[PDB]
Amino acid sequence: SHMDKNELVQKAKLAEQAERYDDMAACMKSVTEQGAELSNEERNLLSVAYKNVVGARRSSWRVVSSIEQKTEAEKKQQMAREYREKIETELRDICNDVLSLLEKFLIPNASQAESKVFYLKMKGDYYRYLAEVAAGDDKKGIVDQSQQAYQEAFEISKKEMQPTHPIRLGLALNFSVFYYEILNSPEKACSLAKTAFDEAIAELDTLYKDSTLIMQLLRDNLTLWTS
Amino acid sequence: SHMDKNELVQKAKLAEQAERYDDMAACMKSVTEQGAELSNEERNLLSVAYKNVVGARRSSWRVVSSIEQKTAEKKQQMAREYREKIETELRDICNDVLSLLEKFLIPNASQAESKVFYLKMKGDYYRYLAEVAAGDDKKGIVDQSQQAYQEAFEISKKEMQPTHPIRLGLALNFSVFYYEILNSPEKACSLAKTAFDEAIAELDTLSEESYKDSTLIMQLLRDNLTLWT
Amino acid sequence: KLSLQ
Amino acid sequence: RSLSAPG
Repeated sequence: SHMDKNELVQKAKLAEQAERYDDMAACMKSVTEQGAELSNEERNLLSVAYKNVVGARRSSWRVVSSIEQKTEAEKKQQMAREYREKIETELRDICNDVLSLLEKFLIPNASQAESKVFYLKMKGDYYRYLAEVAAGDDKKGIVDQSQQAYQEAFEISKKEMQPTHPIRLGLALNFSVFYYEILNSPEKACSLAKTAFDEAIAELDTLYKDSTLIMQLLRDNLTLWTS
Repeated sequence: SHMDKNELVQKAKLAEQAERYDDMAACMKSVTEQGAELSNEERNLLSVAYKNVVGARRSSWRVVSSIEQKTAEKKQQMAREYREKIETELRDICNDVLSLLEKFLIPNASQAESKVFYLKMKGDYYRYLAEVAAGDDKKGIVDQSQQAYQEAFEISKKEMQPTHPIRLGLALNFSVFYYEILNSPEKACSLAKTAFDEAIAELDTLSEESYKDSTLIMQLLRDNLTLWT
Repeated sequence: KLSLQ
Repeated sequence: RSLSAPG
């Protein structure tokens, strides 16, 4: 009556093909706000597009943040500092948009356990991104929001999913990286990774392509972290 | 006295590293507008950044334009409108650059190497505008492209080695103009081959600093000739 | 260092 | 399409 969701979706797919991820995200944001549950396709369009869109700002944030530190020259360092801060603001606006879709529309309207974990994982992911750039006083509470989301995702997957399931494994991977990069807790990190790795291999005979990829990443991480 | 050009340049390099080309271009636009001639570094920064920035819109324009032709009525309109959004961003970019070129860059170029670089670029961006021109505006845009390339072409023939990358890039882009815009394959191939052949005939006396770049263009010149025949 | 693709 | 010069 008031708007057209099927045409927004077509426009997201077309934005995708055109490699226009902001355009893309804005369609998927508008689609999520119509309030109906997202099919597996539309969920993926949402994820891919906010992944690309935030991922460019994170990538950029790093490059400019490293250049800021590698110049402990005063005036060129202030330029980099200000340019970093521009980048964080764009980053935060993105994270805030997604977290709102998550908490308001997506999580509460997820009917199956597979999707509830997918969205809670994503909740923790985007809180995590926010914690990568948090200033002192706000950092603690943002980190906690990340952790609680991942935890609540973690437990649902342990009860409701196979340990070889890619989403459970993606959750395990991202959750370990949280512990390692955010909390600076390598023992909890490696243990979470290994435990979730080991349990997957122990049913690697049941399955494949999707799960293996994550298992590889889990492994490369463990390797890097023990050093 | 009023603004800071050296800091704009640093900020362009930092935008570049951060892979933020729209940001980048806006620094190099502001730097060109200070009115002083651009060093070879700044020149490249200007070119790289407008190249990336327009190149995304062109790429995008194609993908959406092909989907428009390969289609029923309502999804074709959506593509038609998305195409038009994309052209408007494209035109604004081309317009900004062509203005820097014609107003600031070309008339303040003191060496023949730079006059050709900028005139080539002039034709390039007129050419991009012709790739998306509607019927009535197309003709005059094409002409603007051609005249710029022509005037670049002639200065290079008199003042530059045929192995020089900029002369060869000019030769390449000018042939592609003839082939893709004017639909004139005989002028295209002839221009390419002639400029190819003359380069190989001095491939002996090829400098380290200008070797990777010349060869690469010679390769492209060839791949093109191959495709076109 | 490596989160989900 | 045809190929053009790179920056």
